[PDB]
Amino acid sequence: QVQLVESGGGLVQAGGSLRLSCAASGFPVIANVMYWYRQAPGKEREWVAAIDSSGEYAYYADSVKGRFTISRDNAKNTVYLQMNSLKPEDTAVYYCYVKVGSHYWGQGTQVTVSA
Amino acid sequence: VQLVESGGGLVQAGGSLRLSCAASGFPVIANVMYWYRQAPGKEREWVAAIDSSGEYAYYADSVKGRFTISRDNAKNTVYLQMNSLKPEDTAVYYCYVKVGSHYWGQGTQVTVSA
Amino acid sequence: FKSFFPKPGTFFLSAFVWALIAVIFWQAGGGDWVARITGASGQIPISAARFWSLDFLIFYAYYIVCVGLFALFWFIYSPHRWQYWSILGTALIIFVTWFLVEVGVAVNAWYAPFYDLIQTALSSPHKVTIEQFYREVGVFLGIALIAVVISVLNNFFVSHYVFRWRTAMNEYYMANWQQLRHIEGAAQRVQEDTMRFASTLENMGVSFINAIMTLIAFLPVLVTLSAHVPELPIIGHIPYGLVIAAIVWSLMGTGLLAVVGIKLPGLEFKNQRVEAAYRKELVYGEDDATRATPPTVRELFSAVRKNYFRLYFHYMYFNIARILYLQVDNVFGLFLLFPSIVAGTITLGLMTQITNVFGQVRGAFQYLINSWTTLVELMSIYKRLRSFEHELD
Amino acid sequence: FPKPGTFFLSAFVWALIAVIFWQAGGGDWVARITGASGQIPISAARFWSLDFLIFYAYYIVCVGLFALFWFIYSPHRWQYWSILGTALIIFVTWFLVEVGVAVNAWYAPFYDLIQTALSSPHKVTIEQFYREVGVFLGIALIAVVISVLNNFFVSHYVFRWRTAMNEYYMANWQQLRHIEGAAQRVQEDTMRFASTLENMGVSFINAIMTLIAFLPVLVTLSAHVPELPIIGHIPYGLVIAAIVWSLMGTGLLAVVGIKLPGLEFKNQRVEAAYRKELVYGEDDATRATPPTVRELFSAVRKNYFRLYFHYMYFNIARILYLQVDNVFGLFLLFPSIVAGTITLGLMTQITNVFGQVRGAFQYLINSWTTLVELMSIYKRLRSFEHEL
Repeated sequence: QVQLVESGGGLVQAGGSLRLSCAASGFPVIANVMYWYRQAPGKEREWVAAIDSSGEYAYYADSVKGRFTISRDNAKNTVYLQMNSLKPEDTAVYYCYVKVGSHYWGQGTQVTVSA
Repeated sequence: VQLVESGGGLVQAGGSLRLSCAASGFPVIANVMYWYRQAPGKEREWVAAIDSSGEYAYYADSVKGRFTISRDNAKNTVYLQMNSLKPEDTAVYYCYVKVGSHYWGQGTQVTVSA
Repeated sequence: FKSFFPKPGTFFLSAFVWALIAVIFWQAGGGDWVARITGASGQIPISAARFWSLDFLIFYAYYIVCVGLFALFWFIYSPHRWQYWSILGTALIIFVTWFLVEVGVAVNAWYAPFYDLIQTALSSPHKVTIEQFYREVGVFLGIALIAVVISVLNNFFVSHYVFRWRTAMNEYYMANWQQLRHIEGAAQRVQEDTMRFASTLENMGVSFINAIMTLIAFLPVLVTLSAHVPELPIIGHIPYGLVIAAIVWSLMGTGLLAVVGIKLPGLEFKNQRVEAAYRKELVYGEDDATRATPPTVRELFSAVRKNYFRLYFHYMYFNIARILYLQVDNVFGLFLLFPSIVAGTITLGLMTQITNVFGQVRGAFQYLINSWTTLVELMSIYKRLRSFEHELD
Repeated sequence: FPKPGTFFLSAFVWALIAVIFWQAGGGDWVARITGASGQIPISAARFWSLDFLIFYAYYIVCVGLFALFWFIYSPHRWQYWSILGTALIIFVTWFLVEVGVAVNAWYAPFYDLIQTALSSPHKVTIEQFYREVGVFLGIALIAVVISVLNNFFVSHYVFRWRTAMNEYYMANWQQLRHIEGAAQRVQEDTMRFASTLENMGVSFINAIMTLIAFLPVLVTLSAHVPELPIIGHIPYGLVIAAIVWSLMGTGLLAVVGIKLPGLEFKNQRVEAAYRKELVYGEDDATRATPPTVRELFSAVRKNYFRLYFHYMYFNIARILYLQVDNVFGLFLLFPSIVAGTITLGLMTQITNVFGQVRGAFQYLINSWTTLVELMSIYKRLRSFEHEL
């Protein structure tokens, strides 16, 4: 039902900023908590951020606290992730997750960062 | 210590095989020899362990009662006789010792086809 | 109270006022000026080097200064014989209780990197060398050893302090023995009830202070750990859900146990009273040779039997409640974390730290209820002492 | 208790005979003729089915034979509370031990699932986490029920003991009134003796049962721990190291604390002397002279200070042992963690087994808290009854 399309491709230089989107289509997601995960090359998926329904409360992974900023817009049914100065470690594929009855994983987006 | 393992090959399902870990460097008589395996596209797993004397053998909870590990401390080798091979028992098998530092051996590709 | 402490009604209230003033000056807008002018940073370690770091040293100096000011005021206001055991000794006991609470906090904080390392080691064989596992233990033995020493000294001081209380009472009671000899039971109030009252009251004060300090110390830890738990089971997302759920569960368990256990102290007192009546009749029959007739003792023991059976019946309901609470526990700290485990928001270290925080808070509440168990005995001893001293006054 | 000296010895002989027969061809023969297999589940459904049902029937039959023999040998008024009641208490203690064993066994799949879930996000659905809890509660409820009943029966049992001798002491009140302090020995010491002896017997039996139950569990878990940290490979190293550590801690505590009961007894002696002098000074004028009370309280001071000094050494030993034992279980498993021979579930199960075995060894030391009181109460009762 709900399909997540993620814009904001990568291929950006190190120490920059980038905005990621999770445009959701289908069943409304106004009353759900949206997660942002990342998968490193040849590693397991990692939690990056989580956002509540109202958008007031945002939770961040212990390794990206104070650098990533997750916000929500319940008018286009979207969740945005703003990324401040990026280390080369943040070279992964970013996924968007939301549970509406069943799990919903969006298509990954390359965020390749070169030092 | 350089662990040279030569027991690899292609074996059909429900067969038997023997793997060796012929050492060449420092004599390993007072060491516990370990046998690990790495599944295709997975993490390394413990398979077996054998004491200094070929008396106390420890097996993984998934290969207990099928694999049999023994020692031959006249040629400085540890042998793993593996039978009743399920199709899931395909991996690359490694032999491990600890003599000052960790010593790993080149793996042998054990392949089973259902 | 008057024999050991200075004027107690004023003493305890002034102590609480001074404690509140000192806390408001420290844990508020002005408790960081000393660190600002000293350079205490704030990045305290996780090993046993915390307890002599600049922040902890600054706090120790502040506590010493505040206790010195309070002691000076109470020494000049009304000098007392045991003013170096009731004022300074109690301050030392409170400080050592706080120090043990902080040692527990340090161990709880150490549980996170240790179990993160354990998870990393179990992730892939021979990814973590065994040396990295020794150093972590080398850290824990740094902390626990301190808890081995101070606590041993604490039990040494407390006991001595307690005994001084008895002396302070005893040297008073035997100072008025001639005017207080005629009262029945005087040979036991001076000997047994003195130590019983002193020990029980001191232990209860320590228990209450320890529970308050444990809650105060482990609320911020739970608040900062709740940033990694963005979803509670069933109910969904709740702001500060972890700490709210922990507080609600703890107070709900304590309140349930209290509600099912309000009649237990009454039944305990009733059976004590009937057994005391049995003993009194036996004492009369000791020499009267006609009092403890078979009918009288039979009736008294029937009363004792039924008054014990009522308590044995009510304690069954109390046991149902307590055991159900203690068995639903130990899988509740993990129950709150199940969605985080599934979604991979917390690691093994954070999960173990949260479970340890829950367990330590629960243990504090259980020790408090253990004190409430003997609350009845302490109240009986205090009423006996008050009645004993009443005629002399 | 019909003829307690013969009664307890006969009970121990019968228990040993029954254990020997069950842990032999008879135990397997009952299953063979019944149709039972060693496929004991991990949920609460193991507390029935033929594997446990045959043992329940065997315990019932053996206790019935013992009770019949003791009912025909020498009838006693409280034969349905001392023979059958004690058997029920022992059986319930064993049942609680087995509930603890079931929970310890459940710790392995649960933490294996936890490790699997933490390995990769959203690899394990949350439903699989509820069912596991749905298993534990199934066990826990039983431990919630039986224990509540146990604390009931025990209590009543204890009171029956008080009734029994209270039906005897007060039956000889005319020839036993002259003894000093008979009121206390009939009213006060009766509950204390009964409750303390019953609690100590239950604790001792519980410790023995915990050890017997958790030695095989720790032996079967030692196949995944092939190498101890420093000493290297030792056959059955895990169970040997656990036993040695537990008994070494118990021996250290019971060696540093040999003089503690003596100092405690001296404390009661001097306190009793103080109270006796106060009693003599109660209805008198020449007694409780300030020199006399000063000397008596100086003696009390010294005898309490000596105990406060020795308890410092004992407390050093106890606290250090507890702090080290908080991590000794993981220290023994460090090489297995590094080499990846055990999982999270096996590690947690081994730690739980270590904790329960430590408690089993600790019951003996913890009984010494009131062993002095129980011995004093029994001495008082024996002197009280002897003069009759």
